Amino acid sequence: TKGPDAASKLPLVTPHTQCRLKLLKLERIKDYLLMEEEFIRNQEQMKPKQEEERSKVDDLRGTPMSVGTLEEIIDDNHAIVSTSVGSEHYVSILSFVDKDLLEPGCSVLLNHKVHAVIGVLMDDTDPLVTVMKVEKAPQETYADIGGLDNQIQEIKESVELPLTHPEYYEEMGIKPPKGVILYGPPGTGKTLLAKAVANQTSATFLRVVGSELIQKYLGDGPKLVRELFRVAEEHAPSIVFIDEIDAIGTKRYDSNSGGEREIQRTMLELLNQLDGFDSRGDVKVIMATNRIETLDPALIRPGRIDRKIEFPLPDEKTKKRIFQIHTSRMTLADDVTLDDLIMAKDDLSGADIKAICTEAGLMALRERRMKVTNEDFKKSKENVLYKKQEGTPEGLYL
Amino acid sequence: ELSEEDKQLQDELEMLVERLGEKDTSLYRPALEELRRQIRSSTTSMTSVPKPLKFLRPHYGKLKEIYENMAPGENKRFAADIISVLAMTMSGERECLKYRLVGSQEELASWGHEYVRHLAGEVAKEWQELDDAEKVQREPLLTLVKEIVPYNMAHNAEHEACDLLMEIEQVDMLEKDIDENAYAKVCLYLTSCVNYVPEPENSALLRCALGVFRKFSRFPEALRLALMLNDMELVEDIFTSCKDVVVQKQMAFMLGRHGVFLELSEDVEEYEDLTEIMSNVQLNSNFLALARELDIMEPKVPDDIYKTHLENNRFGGSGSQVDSARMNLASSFVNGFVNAAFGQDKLLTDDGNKWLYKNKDHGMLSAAASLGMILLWDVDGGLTQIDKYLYSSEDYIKSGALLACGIVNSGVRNECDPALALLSDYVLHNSNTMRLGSIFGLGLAYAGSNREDVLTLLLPVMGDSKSSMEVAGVTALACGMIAVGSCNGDVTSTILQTIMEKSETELKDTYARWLPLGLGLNHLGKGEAIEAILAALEVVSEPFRSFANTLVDVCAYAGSGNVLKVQQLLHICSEHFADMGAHQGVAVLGIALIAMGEEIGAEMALRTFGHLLRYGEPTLRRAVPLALALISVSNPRLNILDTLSKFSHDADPEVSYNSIFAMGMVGSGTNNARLAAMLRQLAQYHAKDPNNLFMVRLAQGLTHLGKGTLTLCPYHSDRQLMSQVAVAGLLTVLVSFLDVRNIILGKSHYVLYGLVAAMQPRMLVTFDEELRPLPVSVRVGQAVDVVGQAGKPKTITGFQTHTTPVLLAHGERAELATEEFLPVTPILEGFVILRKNPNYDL
Amino acid sequence: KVSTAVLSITAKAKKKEKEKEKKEEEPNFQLLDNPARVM
Ligand SMILES: Nc1ncnc2c1ncn2[C@@H]1O[C@H](COP(=O)(O)OP(=O)(O)OP(=O)(O)O)[C@@H](O)[C@H]1O
Ligand SMILES: [Mg+2]
Repeated sequence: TKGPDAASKLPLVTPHTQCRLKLLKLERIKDYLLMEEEFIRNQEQMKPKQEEERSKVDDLRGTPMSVGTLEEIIDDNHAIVSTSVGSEHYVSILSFVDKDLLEPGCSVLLNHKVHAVIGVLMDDTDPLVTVMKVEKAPQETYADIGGLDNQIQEIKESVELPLTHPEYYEEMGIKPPKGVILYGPPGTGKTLLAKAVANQTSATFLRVVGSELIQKYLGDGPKLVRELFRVAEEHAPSIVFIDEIDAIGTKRYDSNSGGEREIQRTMLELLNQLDGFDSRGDVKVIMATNRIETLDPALIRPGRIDRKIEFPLPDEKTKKRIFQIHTSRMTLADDVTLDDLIMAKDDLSGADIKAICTEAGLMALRERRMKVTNEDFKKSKENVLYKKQEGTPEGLYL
Repeated sequence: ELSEEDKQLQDELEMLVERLGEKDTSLYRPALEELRRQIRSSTTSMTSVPKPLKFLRPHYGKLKEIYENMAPGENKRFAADIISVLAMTMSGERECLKYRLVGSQEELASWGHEYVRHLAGEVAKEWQELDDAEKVQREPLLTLVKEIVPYNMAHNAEHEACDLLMEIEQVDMLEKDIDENAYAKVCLYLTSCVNYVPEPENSALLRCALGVFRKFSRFPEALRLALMLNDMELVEDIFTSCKDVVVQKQMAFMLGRHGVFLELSEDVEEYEDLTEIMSNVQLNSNFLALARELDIMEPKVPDDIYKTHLENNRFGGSGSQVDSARMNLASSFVNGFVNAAFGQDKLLTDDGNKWLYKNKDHGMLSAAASLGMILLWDVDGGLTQIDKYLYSSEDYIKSGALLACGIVNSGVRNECDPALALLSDYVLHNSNTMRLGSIFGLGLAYAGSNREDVLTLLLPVMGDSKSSMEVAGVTALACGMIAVGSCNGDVTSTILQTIMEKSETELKDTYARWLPLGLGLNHLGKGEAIEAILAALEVVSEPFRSFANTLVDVCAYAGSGNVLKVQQLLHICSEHFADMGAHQGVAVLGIALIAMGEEIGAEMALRTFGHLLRYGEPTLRRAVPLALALISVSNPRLNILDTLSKFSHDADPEVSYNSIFAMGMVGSGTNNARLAAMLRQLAQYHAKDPNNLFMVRLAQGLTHLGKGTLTLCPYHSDRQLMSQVAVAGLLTVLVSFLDVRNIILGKSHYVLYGLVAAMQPRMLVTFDEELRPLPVSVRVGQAVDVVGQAGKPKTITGFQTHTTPVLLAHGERAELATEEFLPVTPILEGFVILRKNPNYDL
Repeated sequence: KVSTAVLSITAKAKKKEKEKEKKEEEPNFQLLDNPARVM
């Protein structure tokens, strides 16, 4: 089974104000951590059997242990095993090995001298895949996202609600959506939403770049994708986030480009994993891309990617929410009227609002002030907002 | 480096500070006047760097000695002001404090907000540094606070004001200083800080907030804090002070929800309506409406709940034609719990005797109790069916019928008191089963009553040498759970005498664990009076001395969050030395029950329990799943369920049993399809062992409780309001489950029905001022505070639109999306009354 | 074993426990015989 390896996270300490309540909650966290440290330190200290078992098994197998590939199972205790050098050896299977675990192609621990099967290596996970697993959940939560109520609701119905409440889906008869593509202009909150869902989820989370799943050697790309998805299968409730799928999701086309055909083969293996022969199981996929129109139709089609969540440039209410969230830790003055920044049509995104807040803080620091003002925000708006050149036509239209 | 203005200001400051070398008359007034002017101008501005303070880096030693010798009048006071402002930036804590202490008073407001905050911090430091050896220094610090607090109140700095007032251990001034627009902020601050502050400051803070809420006439909140304090006199005071009959009805609803039944004098108008609401007679009816809103009138059958059509029938038509007793008991618990409180069942109502006749002894009691537990909160309706089975041929099952009565009267009260009348002539019954059933029914019917007549009637059972050990244990638990959280001296003395007269050989049994139980059940949430309790229990010899001490330590600090008690309990657990591991198990349950008071403490108790599981000895491994069940009752957190699923396949039968019960308790009433599938898989895997199958079917019944409309949470009012009756019920069930084979799998299945004492429903039925149901659009979502200490009601997000009545899962709250109505209680839980808005205009 | 700090309230608890406790209250030679061993 090998249930999910959910990322560990400390409880959120709120209020975020530098008050005594935050001190008390943080000191409660420190208290419990010290309790855990004391118990885990005095556990092995007071430890006075299985040592005979270890002294027999380890002595019999000996060190070092070679790692080979099982090729054939001839007898109940004899196997043809190929070493990493590609040389096959007819070796013996020692008694202290589960015969049901031995399968062709499995990674098998052999003795160094006689290469006899001393055990089976379970994980044998590519290091480029085990690094995709998330161990420390990101600090961003659903409370750090301003607006985006529809997008958050869709992503929760897709990858969150089925885990907590599969009762609705089972009762009505729907198979819950198992693929979501977060597409929109950059800086709108796609990666932020991925961070938030990773923080909230109780299922294992795999983060991919859409470009680290691509390897030098000819066949290692699709093989790496298959390994990643198999690992996702192992920890049954899983979420596989592939940021910037544009890297491999680009539309298929015919050209010589010996590397591009491997690119397309890798993406073909990806879409086979998403929806092909054999079921995919209880593993959700979240994909993010700035440009969706350049993606291959067979990748973003329903059944492979069930939902296409659009992240538009924030509107007035959403922008006001972003400003309220990102100046929450600030010390605003009384003359500040955030509205003037929220209005007008600068086409500023959530990342733009974050930079506006940061630059207003820097402007206040320039005047040796730890509290921001309206003038600082106004200066920061023009200082940071200068991104696009023209983006507009002339006075043709009345 | 500096600038032209900066250089000129630095030169001026250096000239002004250097002119103080000699004793010329036109020096001290001019120089100190100029320094005061510049410092006041810079400090009484925005948070810009205090340029005079940056320029000023001199030594005050000459300034301090001249302070000592020159001008005993106001000039030394000016010098004190200047050096205090200078040392606020530096580290001159004691000196910087005493400069404002003895120098020019003037006012702290004249300096600045940052100066006030720094002085507040230094005052707190000094007060913590000052013991009761002298009160001379305390008074001027109090005078400083007299002006510091209003500054914070008027400048929205209630944080620093509250913190300072907690450091000085004096909180009376909040009564006379809190404004209308700021009472909510400070009240929420206190109601959040009470959980983490240790004894005895938490109680003082709670009564301070109680006084504030009484002053501002927020009566429902006053009731909430009164039940937090767990003292009846202030509850009566609030009841008398409630002049609004709608608020009276609301507080009656909350009192019925908490199960607090206080006698009401006839001097209060509408006494009958308040009494009948507090007896909670209406609830079942509303529940019925609830069910007929969800079209879940039709009760279920264990065959469909187990989904036998999906299980791989490896043996078909040859291995399922034999009906063992234990699986029949499990099916009884299922076709009970699942269909409970819906007023109808398709197998126990039309085919009662035929069903019961295939049960033996214990099965008779279990099925008779489940017959009453299939219809909740209908005293007359329940007893109309229970009487015939009370008239049964096998009079031994008569006791079971009493359980039915005790399980039907649970959560309700009648003026004629059918339970007391029915069990008054049966408590003194000589038969062990008869007396057991009588006392259990009386306890379940009268949970939290604390009525003196029933306690006195239960007293002679303890002194009865004839009464068996299990009769004594059930009597002790019933006495404790009738007197939950009261520290009743009568019950305490009776149980102490009973345990003192008990012999070691008779104490060695498992049922003796229930003797401290009631004693502990008398002292829930009151750790102050347990020094005498532990002193009295120290007379008995070990190991049971340590066992009883640990159990009463759990019961005293139920939800207290006292990390020192948890440290003692963890030290007990970590000591690697059968009955010796009982102390470690009780201590593990103690960590659970202490940590469940706070969400942060509970979530760290999760990590501690994981470490205990992966690095503990067998007894700890058995004990932990009960603790995990206690931590997250009716809260199907997926990590907890995953750990329990991992350990349900353990080679230790006790560990697997405890893990299965933890599945049942944590996912109780959530109707989690994932949990249902995992339980079905566990039933398929464990199809051979009768005990594993029995407990997995019990877990399925618990998770399908009320078709997903029932919860066993001992917490209310945004999980802030504890429930003594529910905590008692889970405590009894868990400590009995510390020995699954002898108690749960032995002769004491009826103990499971104690969970029905904790059986509390979830709805959103909305009533008008006349108590008719009123459909109101409600915005329901997670209560994730997107702010800090802004006083917001957690700013409910994840919105969904519903029409009342609504079902709210654990951890998800509700709010009124319509301004047309105003709820008397801002906490939309259970039954509420909405007053029509007078401000709204059509 | 070892005792952890838990400095959150352990100092206050220990000082209040201290208040509660306050409320509660050569030769220089050897005689030798014939077979005497001497360094
Ligand atoms: N709706 C929002 N609410 C709050 N913060 C936001 C929002 N949108 C963006 N931000 C802020 O912008 C930062 C950067 O945005 P993010 O990482 O989500 O980019 P993106 O939409 O994934 O863009 P790209 O196309 O580059 O991948 C986030 O860390 C967050 O602080
Ligand atoms: Mg991004």
